[PDB]
Amino acid sequence: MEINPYLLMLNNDITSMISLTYPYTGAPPMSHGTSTKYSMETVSRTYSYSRTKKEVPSGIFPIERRKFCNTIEDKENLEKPNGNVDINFMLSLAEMLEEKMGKGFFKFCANEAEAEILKMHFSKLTEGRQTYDWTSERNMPAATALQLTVDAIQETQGTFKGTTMVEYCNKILEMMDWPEVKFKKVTLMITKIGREEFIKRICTINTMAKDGERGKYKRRAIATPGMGIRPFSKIVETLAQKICERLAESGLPVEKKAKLKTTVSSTNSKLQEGQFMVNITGDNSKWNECQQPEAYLAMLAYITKDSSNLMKDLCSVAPTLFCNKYVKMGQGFRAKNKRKTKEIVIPAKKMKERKELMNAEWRDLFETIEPYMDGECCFLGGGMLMGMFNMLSTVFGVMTLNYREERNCYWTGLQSSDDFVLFCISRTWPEMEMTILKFIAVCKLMGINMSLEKSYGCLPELFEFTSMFFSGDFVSNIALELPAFTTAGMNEGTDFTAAMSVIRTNMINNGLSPGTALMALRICLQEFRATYRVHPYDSGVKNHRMKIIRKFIETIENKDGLLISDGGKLMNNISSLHIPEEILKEDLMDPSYRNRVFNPRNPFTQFAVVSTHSFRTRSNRTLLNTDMRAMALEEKRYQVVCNMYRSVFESADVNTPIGSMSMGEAIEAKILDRARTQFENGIIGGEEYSEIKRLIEDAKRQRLS
Amino acid sequence: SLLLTLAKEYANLTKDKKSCKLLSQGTVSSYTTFKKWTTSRKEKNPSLRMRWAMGSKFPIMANREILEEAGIPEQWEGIDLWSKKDLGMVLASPAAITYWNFCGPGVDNSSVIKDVYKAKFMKKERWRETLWGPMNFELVGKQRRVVETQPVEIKLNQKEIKELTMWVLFEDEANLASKFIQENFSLVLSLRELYKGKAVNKDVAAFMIAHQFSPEKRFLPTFGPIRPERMELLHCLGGDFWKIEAVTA
Amino acid sequence: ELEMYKSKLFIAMRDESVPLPYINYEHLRTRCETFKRNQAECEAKVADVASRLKIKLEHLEENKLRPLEIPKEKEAPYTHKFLMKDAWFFAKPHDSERAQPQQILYDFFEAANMGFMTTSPKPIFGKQGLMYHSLWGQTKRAIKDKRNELEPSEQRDFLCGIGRASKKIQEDKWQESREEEFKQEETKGAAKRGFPTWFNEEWLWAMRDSKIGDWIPMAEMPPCKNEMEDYAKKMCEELESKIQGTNCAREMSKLIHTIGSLHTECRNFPGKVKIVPIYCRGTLRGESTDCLFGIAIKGKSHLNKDDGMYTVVTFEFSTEEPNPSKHEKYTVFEAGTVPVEAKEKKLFLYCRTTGMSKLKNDWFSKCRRCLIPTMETVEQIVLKECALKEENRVSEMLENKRAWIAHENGENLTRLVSTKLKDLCRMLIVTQFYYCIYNDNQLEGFCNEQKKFLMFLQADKDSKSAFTFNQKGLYEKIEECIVSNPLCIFLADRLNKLFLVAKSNGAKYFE
RNA sequence: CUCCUGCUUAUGC
RNA sequence: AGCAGUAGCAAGGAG
Repeated sequence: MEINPYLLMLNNDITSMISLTYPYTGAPPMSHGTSTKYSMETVSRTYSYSRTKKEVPSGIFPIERRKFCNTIEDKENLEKPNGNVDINFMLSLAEMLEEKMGKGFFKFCANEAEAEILKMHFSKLTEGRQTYDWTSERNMPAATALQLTVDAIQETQGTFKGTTMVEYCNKILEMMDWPEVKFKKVTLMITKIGREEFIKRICTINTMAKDGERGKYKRRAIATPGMGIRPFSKIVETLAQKICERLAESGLPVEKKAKLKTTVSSTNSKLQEGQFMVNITGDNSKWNECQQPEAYLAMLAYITKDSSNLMKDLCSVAPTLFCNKYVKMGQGFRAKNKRKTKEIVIPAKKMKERKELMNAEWRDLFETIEPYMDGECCFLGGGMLMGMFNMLSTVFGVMTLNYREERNCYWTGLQSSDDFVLFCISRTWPEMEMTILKFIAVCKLMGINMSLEKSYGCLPELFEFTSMFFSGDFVSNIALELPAFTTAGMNEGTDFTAAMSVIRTNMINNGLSPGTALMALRICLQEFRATYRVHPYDSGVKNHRMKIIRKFIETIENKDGLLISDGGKLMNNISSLHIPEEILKEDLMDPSYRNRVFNPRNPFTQFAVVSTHSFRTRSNRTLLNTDMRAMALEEKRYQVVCNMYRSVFESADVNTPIGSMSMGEAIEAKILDRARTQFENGIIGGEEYSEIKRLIEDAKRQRLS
Repeated sequence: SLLLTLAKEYANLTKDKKSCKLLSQGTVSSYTTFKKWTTSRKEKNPSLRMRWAMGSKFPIMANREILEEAGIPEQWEGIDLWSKKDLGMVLASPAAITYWNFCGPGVDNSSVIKDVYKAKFMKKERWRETLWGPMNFELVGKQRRVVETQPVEIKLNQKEIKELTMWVLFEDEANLASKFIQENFSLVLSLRELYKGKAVNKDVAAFMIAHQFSPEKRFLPTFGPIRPERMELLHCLGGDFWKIEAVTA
Repeated sequence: ELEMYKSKLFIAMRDESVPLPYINYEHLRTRCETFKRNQAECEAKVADVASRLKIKLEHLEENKLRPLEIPKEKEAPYTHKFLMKDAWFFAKPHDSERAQPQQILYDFFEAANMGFMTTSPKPIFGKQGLMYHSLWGQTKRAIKDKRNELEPSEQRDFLCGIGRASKKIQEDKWQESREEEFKQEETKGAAKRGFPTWFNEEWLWAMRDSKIGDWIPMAEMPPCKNEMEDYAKKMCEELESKIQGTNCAREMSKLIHTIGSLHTECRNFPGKVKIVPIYCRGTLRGESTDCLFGIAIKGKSHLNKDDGMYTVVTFEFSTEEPNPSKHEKYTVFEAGTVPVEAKEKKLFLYCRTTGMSKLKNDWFSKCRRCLIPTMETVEQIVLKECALKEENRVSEMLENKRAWIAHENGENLTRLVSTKLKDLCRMLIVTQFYYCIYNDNQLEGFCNEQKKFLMFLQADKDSKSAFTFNQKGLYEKIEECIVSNPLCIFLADRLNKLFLVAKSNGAKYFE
C-alpha cells in the first residue's frame, strides 16, 4: 500500500491545508566561507542589466562612470529584465498621480515630513540595526559606530555641539570639506587620512551573506551601509513613509485585509453588462538591481518643488550617495595544491595580482567587473541593495497601478515591496491580452520587471499577497516562526512569563487557535523545566536541586503555592496569559516562604515581572586575552562615568537628557545649586560647605589642567 | 551629608588621567550613546548559551558577604554551593538559590510588594470576579482599531506622564513651564503627600506611577463593544471561528 | 534655520550624478519644477506593446501540466543519522539515583552483556573493517573499566579527524617556486540520485502503534474553568492519546535524550573523546524503564562558530539482514544471537561515521515542538467544520468523519483509503518530524513551488480557468532543486500521483 | 613525511 | 574518511 499526504486537498481548501507545506520547523540554511561570488554576481548582474555602454569619465573618483537613465540600446530580447528608466515617462506618471487625489498633495505630505524633521534628535540614529564602522572597518551596532564617528569629529577639528539632525548632517558635509581627518587605530595610536580617501571611505557599504532565509535554493548577499548615509535615509523614509500612509493602494505600515475587501467589493460594483474581472498574482524579480537612484533624484526633485529651501536640498543627497556607492567584496578566496594539503588564503586586496588562480566562473564574473574595481571595493552606481529605501519603491508601484490611457477596460490592485496583486476589468480575452501587455509595457518602461515564471491569475479572488493565500471567502494566516516562543534566556523569572507574552501576541495578531496555545504553553513549560533543571515535587527526579526541595517539602503547608522555578505545578492557563506566575501565586504562599523568597537582602540580585530569581551569569574567558582588552577597559570607563551621571541626577533614565554644553559642568553647577538650596534650608556648617567647595574647586583645577 | 560623598566620588574620578578627556568634551545627550557600548553583535542564541550555562557546576555570580552571614559551605550530601575563585564576588550554583528559598531568613515586605504592582493585582482582582457561559461557534471578524487597554481613571496621553514624573519626583531639572500644569499641579499636591517618605527607589517609583496613569492604547483586532475592561479579555473572548461571552455585570 | 551647508565637493558630486540629457542639478530642478505631461506617452507605451511577443497560456486547451522529472539514476541511500525501523533495544528497570548518561551506560554494560558481543574482523560489506573492530574492542574495554575517555590510539586518530586539516597560510609569506606546488581552486556541486523505495515502509511503520506506552516527556495539565478551556484540554488529551504510542514518539525521544546528552558533552569537554549511549525512556507495564539503542562516540568538538561539523562514530544494534541499496553508508558486522520470545534470532551490529553541528543540535534536540504544527492543523480542520455548521458538534465529528489517504500500489484511480479524523494526526505528526530531518535548500525551494502547484489545483477544483505566462522556465526552476534529498523526491512522486488522482475529475493535467 | 603542546562532573512530567 | 553544497569545517607550530 502506497501513501500520499496530499490527498486531503481533494476535499479541502488551500486555507487549511497550506500550513502543511511549510518547512518552517527544521534548521534554516546557513552560509559557509566567503561571500565574494555573490557580490560579483550582484554587481556584474547589475551591469549586465544596464543595457548600455555609455561611459562618462569622472573627475572626483578615479574610476569610470556608466549612466543608467535615457541611454538604452534596445535588444531584441525585451522579456529579459532591463535596468533603464525613462524619466519623462515616470514624471508623467507622477503628474498623473497627483491629479487623482487633491492638488497640493506633495506640499501637504512634504510639510508634514519637514514638520517631523525639525523636532528630531540624532539619538534616534542609535535605535537601529547593525552598521558599518569605518574606523576599524567592521560591523558594529549603531551607538558604537556613531560614538566612533563623533570621536573622529571631536578628535579631528574642534568639538561637537549639534544635538540636532540638521547640524549633524551639516557636520558630515563639513567633514567632506576637510583636507585631513584624524582618528584612532590599534595600544590606541592616532592616525590620519587624506581627503579623497575619506570620500572613498564615507561611501563604503559592506556586503555579507544573508543567513537564515527560508525559501531559497541559492544564497543572496545582503548589504549594510555606513553611518553617514543613515540619517538622510531616515529623512527619505519619513517622507515616503508619510506618502505611503496617506495613499490608499499600499500595504506597508498596516491593515492589509480591509483594503482588499474594499477594492474587491468596490471594483465589482463597476461592471457593465458584458465586462468581467481577472486577478493576477505577480512577483517582481530582480527588484534590487533595477531600481536606480537617479529616478529617485528626479521624483524627489519633483515632490519638493514647493516645500522649503532646506528640504529641497536636504531630500536630494541620499540618492547622490546612492549613485556612487562602493561595495565591499568579502574577503577573497582560497587555493590548494593537487594533493589537497596546503591551502593558501588570498584576500580581496591581491585579487588582481592573483587573477590567474581562479575558476571558469570566477574569471567570467571577474573579467566583466575588472574596469570598475578599486583596491578593496567596487564602484556601483545603479543598484539599490537590501537594507535601503523600501517605502519609496512601493510609491513607484502605486505609480504603475494608477496609469490612465484615455472600451472601458482598466486595472487596479495593491502593491508591496516586491509583491503586487492586479485586478483587470475588460470584455474579451484578446482585450485581456492587450491590457496585460499594456501593464507589462508600462512596468517595463518605468523599470519594473515582472517574473513570467511566478505569475498566474483566475477570475474570482484566488490570489496571493505576502504569504496569505486568499480564497473566495476565507483567509489563511501567516505561518509564524516557531523559534520566537523561546528566545529570552536570561533569568529563572523572565522566561516563562516572556513566553506567555509571545503566546499572547501571537494569539491576538495571528489566529493561533486555543489548543495550539495550550500545547505550545505546555511545551515551553517543559523546555523551561528541562533548561533550568527544576521538576515538580511529586516527580521522581533526583538531581542536585531536587534533593533540597524533596528534603524541605515538609515545612511548606500549602503545596500548590510554590513557584514553577521552585518545584511547583502549573496554574497559568490561556485566560491567564497577562498575569505572571508570581502575582497569581502570592495569594496561596506560606508567609515564611513568601517572606523568604522575596527578600531584597539576597546575594544574587543585589550588588516586566517581579525580581526575586534575577541572577547574572558569569562572563566569558577569552574576552580578556585577545588584542581587544582595552576596549573592555573603555566600556568599563563608560559605565563608571554613566554611574557618576546617574549618581548626580537622581531622575535621568526617565526623561531624555538633552543639552549641549558639557557633562561635568552640569555636574559641578548641579552640586553647587543643590548645595545652595540644601544649604540655606538645611546644612549650615562651615567645614562641610568649605570642604565640598574645596573639592569642587580642586576637581575643577584638576580637570581643566 | 550625601554631597560630601558625591564630592569624594567626583574628586576621585577626576584623579584619572585619560578619563578627563571623556567628560567635559562631549554633550549631555551623548550620555545616551555613552549608555550603549554593547560590543557583542546580537547575542543570537540566548537560550542556547543559557542551557550551556546551567549545565556547569558554578555558573552564577553571587555576592560573598551576604551569603556567608547565614549560608553553609556544603549541603548534607556533596552538593557544592561555594567557590574561592574570582571585586569580591563569588561564583555559585542554583542549589544555593533553592537553598536560600527553602532554608533562609525572612523579612516581612508584603505591603511594599502589594503596593508597587497595584495594576497587575488589579488585573487579578478583575479577572477572578467575572463569570462566563456557553460558546457560540459562529463566524467572526472585524478590522483593527487603536484601543486604550487598561481601566484607568486619569487617561493621560504619554506626554503629561514623563512631565508629571519630572514635576513630582525631582523638580530641580524637570522641564520648561508649560500650560499643562495647573490641575495636574493640584494632582502634584495630591501625589507629594504619597511619595514623600518611602523606601521605594525613584526608578521603581517612576515605574509604578506610569502604570496607574497610562491607558495602554494599541493597534489590535477588536470586535463587539470597545469597553477597556474587556480588552485584557480580548484573546479569551473570541478568536476567528469561535466566540464565548455571557458576562452579566 | 532653512540653510543647508553648501559645501564644495558635494556640489561637484551632485552635478556629476545627473541623468544624461542634463548638465547640472539646476537645469534638472528648473525642468522638474516646470514639467507638464503630453500624449506621446501612449505612443511610447504602444511602441513598447508592439515589440513584445508575449502570449498567455491557458489550461482548458493546452493543459501541459506534465509530471515532474524524477531522476532515473542510482537509488538515494538511507542518510538519517540514526536508525528508525531497524532498531533493537535492551530494557531494564530505571533507577532514580543512577540517572546520568554514563551511569545508564554502565548499568547497561552489566545489564546488556557485552561479553557475548564478539565481532569477526571481516565484515559482511562496507569499507573499513579492522578500524571498527579495534575501535569497538577499545570502547568495549573502555566501558568495562567504567570510565568514558578513549586513550589515544591509531583507530581514534584515524576515525575522528585529528590532524586532517589543511594548513591555512596567510598572504604574508608564500615562497614561490618555479613550476612546483602549482595551486588553484575548483568546485563541483552536488551528486544526483534516484527514487528511494524504502521510504514507504518507514512511513507506514512510523505511524503504526508499537507494549511500551508513553515516550514523549510532556508536562501536566493546568486547571480549567467553565470556559472554552475544557474544549482545548479535551483536544490536547485526545491528541496526546494518539501520539504517545507511535514509533515517531520513540524516534523523537531518541533524538532528545541522545542528542541532548551529546550537546552537554560538547559543552563540558572539548578536546576529549567521550562515550555517550543512544537510549530512550518509556513506561513498560507501568514500570518506568529505559532502553539502549546504540553507542555514540564524540570527535573532540571545538565549536568556535555555529558551524563546525564534528564527527560522531555510531555503533548501532539491529536484528535484520542488511541491504547494499538502502544501507549503503554502513559497515555491517555480525554481533551474535538474541533470544526473542513470541525463537533465538541473529544480531547484527552496524557501524557509521558521521557529523553533527552546533546549529543542528538545537533544532534536533529541541524537536518536541512538532506538536504545534500537527495540533495547529487538526484544530484548523475542526474549527472550520464547527464554523460551517454553527453547532457544538466536535466529539461526534472526530468519530463520524473520514479523511482520504493512502492509495494502493497497483491502481490509483479513485481507489483511496478513508480513515478516521482522530487517526489522521498520526500521519500528520510523521511529516512534521521528517521536516526536521531532511531540511535542506531543496526542500525549501520544492515547498515554494509545490505551493504554486497547490494554487493551480485549487484553481482546478472550482473551474476558474487559470492561466500561466511561462511554463518552460517554471519546470526549469522546479527540477533544479530536486537532486538528492529523499523527502523531496518522495514528495515529488506523491505530487505526480496527486495529479494522477486529481486527473480523473478535473481536466488540467496529463497521465 | 618527521618532531613538540591543555583545565571545565553534565541528572526530562 | 566524514559532515556538507556552489565553500567551508574536520587542533596549532617548525623543517
